[PDB]
Amino acid sequence: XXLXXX
Amino acid sequence: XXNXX
Amino acid sequence: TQPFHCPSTQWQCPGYSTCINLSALCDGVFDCPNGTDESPLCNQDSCSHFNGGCTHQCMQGPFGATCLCPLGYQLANDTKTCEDINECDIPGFCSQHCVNMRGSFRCACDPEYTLESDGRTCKVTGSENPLLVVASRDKIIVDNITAHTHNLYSLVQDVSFVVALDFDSVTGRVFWSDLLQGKTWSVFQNGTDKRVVHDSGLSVTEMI
Amino acid sequence: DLLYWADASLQKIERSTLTGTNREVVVSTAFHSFGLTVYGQYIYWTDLYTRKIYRANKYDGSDLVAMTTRLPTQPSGISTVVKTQRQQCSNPCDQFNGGCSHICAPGPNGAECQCPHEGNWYLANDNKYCVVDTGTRCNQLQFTCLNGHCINQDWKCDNDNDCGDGSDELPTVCAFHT
Amino acid sequence: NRRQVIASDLVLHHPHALTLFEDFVYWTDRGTRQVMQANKWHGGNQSVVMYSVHQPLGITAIHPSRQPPSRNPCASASCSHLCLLSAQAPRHYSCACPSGWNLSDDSVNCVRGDQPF
Ligand SMILES: *[C@@H]1O[C@H](CO)[C@@H](O[C@@H]2O[C@H](CO)[C@@H](O[C@@H]3O[C@H](CO)[C@@H](O)[C@H](O)[C@@H]3O)[C@H](O)[C@H]2NC(C)=O)[C@H](O)[C@H]1NC(C)=O
Ligand SMILES: *[C@@H]1O[C@H](CO)[C@@H](O[C@@H]2O[C@H](CO)[C@@H](O)[C@H](O)[C@H]2NC(C)=O)[C@H](O)[C@H]1NC(C)=O
Ligand SMILES: *[C@@H]1O[C@H](CO)[C@@H](O[C@@H]2O[C@H](CO)[C@@H](O)[C@H](O)[C@H]2NC(C)=O)[C@H](O)[C@H]1NC(C)=O
Ligand SMILES: *[C@@H]1O[C@H](CO)[C@@H](O)[C@H](O)[C@H]1NC(C)=O
Ligand SMILES: *[C@H]1O[C@H](CO)[C@H](O)[C@H](O)[C@H]1NC(C)=O
Ligand SMILES: [Ca+2]
Ligand SMILES: [Ca+2]
Ligand SMILES: [Ca+2]
Ligand SMILES: [Ca+2]
Repeated sequence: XXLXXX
Repeated sequence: XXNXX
Repeated sequence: TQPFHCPSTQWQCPGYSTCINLSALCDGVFDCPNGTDESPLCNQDSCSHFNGGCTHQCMQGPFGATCLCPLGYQLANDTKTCEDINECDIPGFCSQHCVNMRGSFRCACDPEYTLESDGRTCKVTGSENPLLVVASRDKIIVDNITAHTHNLYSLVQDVSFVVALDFDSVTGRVFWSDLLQGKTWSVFQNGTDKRVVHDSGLSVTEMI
Repeated sequence: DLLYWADASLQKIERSTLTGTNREVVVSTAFHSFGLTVYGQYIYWTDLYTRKIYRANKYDGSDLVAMTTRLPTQPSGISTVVKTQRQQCSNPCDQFNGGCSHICAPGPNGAECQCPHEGNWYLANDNKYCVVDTGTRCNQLQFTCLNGHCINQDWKCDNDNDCGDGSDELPTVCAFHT
Repeated sequence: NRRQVIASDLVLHHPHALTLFEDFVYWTDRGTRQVMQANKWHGGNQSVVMYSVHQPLGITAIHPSRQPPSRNPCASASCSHLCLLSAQAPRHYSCACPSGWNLSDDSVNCVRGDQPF
């Protein structure tokens, strides 16, 4: 999972 | 899932 | 019957069947090939020269004196001294407030908590119900923690993307932010009377 | 003298004594663990899920690091190559094939023997000879030569042939005979 | 006094948020999409509290013990608009005012800023 919450 | 190699 | 060892006044070197008497113990050089004929502490003191040098309690076994420390103390690097352990240095040994004492410890906690029968654990003084709330994408899931059992239900009905959560104890309202709607909402813990807090100016509320 | 096993479904590695008494979890959450090996202070296992080789301290699993990057094609199986000879001991099977016909393995007490893969075999003569199970047996007073010819145990290893193939006078039984 | 609760462990994949309780710590993973529980002092006695279809981002434990009471120095403040608590010893509160407002020399009253932007 990527960091950016979007 | 499977347990084979 | 007919034992397979040497009873009476004999002691055996481990790793062998060699039996030696009460005077042959630590008689000199490490005669037993395994080295167990002698020990590093063997007859260091007689346990008679002023308590044998041990600060608390000496006792002599097959290989000389051994120093005993009362429950709570620890043998120092020098084997003849017993010292107090700092039980408060171990993290979590005392839950909230720990006071180091001579061979002992003291514990206390904040007025919101009460110490248990064991003098370490503190438990919440009020009963209530420890309530855990988690923000899933399209649902705010709330867990009713009790008796090692979790009950799951949805707090509110019309959320789209909730990323942050908090609650106010004074009013008993849960505050959350919606990423897709760009708003911050506040609702009671029973899901009623939802209000908007911020309806504009929010872009990505990481935490609240 | 400890036994280590890795479970790929419960996703943890455990250890216990050789008798299986003291079960402990050396490292929980070890992912999809394939074969595992122990060397030195650490245990090394291959993971089918993240395609990496991990290691951890053999007593508490503290120093857990990944030995390799994400391998391209899902590694499986692992072992250690050691140059020093390991725990050498004298097997009983070298001396006259352990007193058995063809195949023996060193058991807890003396040589232990077994029959080949192919054939309706069955064990005889204190389970030290392999013969074909023709649905026939002999009583407690006949020694059984190979292929089933069985004669009274007094002629057994009397330094004279008594069977059709000399099975009785083979050195396997006469190496230690009374 | 920096300590490690859970470290060098594979229980964590991409953890996002955490909250505390009495001797327990709860946190959410965006990688495994599950909410976890562990001992807050050494990370033992772990268990999965919840599985979620979507990524769980936020988490809070609701209880009065999490929200200890205290005296409110801001309650006696005469500040217009915002009265913010502060760590300065004499007063422990400081008046502030929103975006586009001016802090007057009274340090308690603010006036709207009519300057251009
Ligand atoms: C969900 O929980 C909230 C918790 O606050 C409930 O709000 C509370 O509701 C009660 C009963 O309606 C309120 O008590 C009433 O107060 C008025 C004066 O404001 C009084 O005239 C009535 O006799 C009664 O005592 C209480 O004030 C209110 N709490 C707050 C902080 O506003 C709400 O009712 C719950 N909803 C459901 C559906 O159970
Ligand atoms: C969590 O569960 C407990 C126990 O089921 C709930 O406590 C009950 O609440 C009702 C009112 O809704 C009371 O009439 C009962 O007397 C309570 N029973 C107990 C055992 O206390 C509690 O309401 C739940 N908490 C939340 C916020 O859902
Ligand atoms: C999980 O909880 C158990 C207790 O239910 C812990 O086990 C005890 O832990 C204390 C403190 O370290 C030890 O003094 C006891 O000897 C333990 N007893 C047992 C039965 O093991 C355990 O430590 C916790 N999990 C981990 C890995 O810490
Ligand atoms: C004890 O003394 C030895 C030698 O000075 C030292 O190396 C060791 O770290 C000490 N251990 C403790 C825990 O006191
Ligand atoms: C030899 O004969 C003696 C007779 O008492 C025992 O049966 C012994 O077991 C025999 N051993 C072998 C190897 O033939
Ligand atoms: Ca000696
Ligand atoms: Ca102490
Ligand atoms: Ca013969
Ligand atoms: Ca990560």
